[PDB]
Amino acid sequence: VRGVTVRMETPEAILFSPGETFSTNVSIHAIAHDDQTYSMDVVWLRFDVPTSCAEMRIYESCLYHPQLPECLSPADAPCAASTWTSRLAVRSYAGCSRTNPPPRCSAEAHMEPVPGLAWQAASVNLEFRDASPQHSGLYLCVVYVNDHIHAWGHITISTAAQYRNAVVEQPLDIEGRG
Amino acid sequence: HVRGVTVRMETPEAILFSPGETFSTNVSIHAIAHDDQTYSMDVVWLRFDVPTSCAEMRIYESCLYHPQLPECLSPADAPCAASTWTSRLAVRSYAGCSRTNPPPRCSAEAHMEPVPGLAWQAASVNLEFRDASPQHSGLYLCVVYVNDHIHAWGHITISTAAQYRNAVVEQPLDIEGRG
Repeated sequence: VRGVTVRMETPEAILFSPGETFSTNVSIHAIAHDDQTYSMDVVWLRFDVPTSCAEMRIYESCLYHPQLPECLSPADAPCAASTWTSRLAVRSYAGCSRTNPPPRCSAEAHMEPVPGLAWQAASVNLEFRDASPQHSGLYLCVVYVNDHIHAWGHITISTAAQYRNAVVEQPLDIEGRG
Repeated sequence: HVRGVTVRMETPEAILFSPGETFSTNVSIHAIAHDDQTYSMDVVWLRFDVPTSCAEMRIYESCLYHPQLPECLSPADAPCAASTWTSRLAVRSYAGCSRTNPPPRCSAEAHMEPVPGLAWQAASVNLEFRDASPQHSGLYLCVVYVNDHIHAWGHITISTAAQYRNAVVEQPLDIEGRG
């Protein structure tokens, strides 16, 4: 029993109307099992969801290795979230530990310039002020601990008309089912 | 770097049943080995009594990782807390697992407590209840260990409507320092 455990909770969708102001409601808890220090990076990724797509496919395995060939050029081509170039936002923490919990170890933070996009100080939730159809899409919140993904989740933030179900393409389960 | 094993679990938080019904849990568990290291895995089911006088059950999340700590062995929340255990309802063990010899294939042992109407869903981690009765009502936790360390866990309150009590997860403050 060592390392860190990260648990994330959040609804898989947020339907909004044009002109509405809202915030994501992601809950993230970090449990340090030893007295080792650790770094943490909470990263937001955004993906366009084409009208022609019946659903958006998230290549789970690709999240850990977004530089792989099959990830850079997803077979489901237009309807797949398997890699990224720019990160919508990133909140970094350094020197975290059992006695110096995440809030206190806050270090740096970055956010891409997007109309109406913002976040509270020391917060990882995203706020959309005066939202519009331009903001609709698939958003992933990925939590790294010591540069390795420890937890992740997806939220389809969209107007009802633009909404498309997000499906997680994962490897076979422990029962060998796909 | 990217190493070790990642376990993801999904399941509804409650199953309401009427006496005499036959049903099964529907837990989904995926394991992703990021390297070629060999590992062991244990899928453990824990069952907790839910007293009629409890307003709600409280799960001490941090305690699941160290069930032998004093505050976990003697939970402050009367008999309405899930924070430690002795007997394990069921355990499916896997050995010699790896990226190329994934879980189903590395299945090794399976154990289950003798309980009227309870059975291991053949080749599955789910629990099946036949001719379910009030005796089966309670708070169930499914915990997945990898190399003897919890990598994922979930809870399911399985019971009749009359015996049902909401289960709340008591967690430390979040990364924003708000709990």
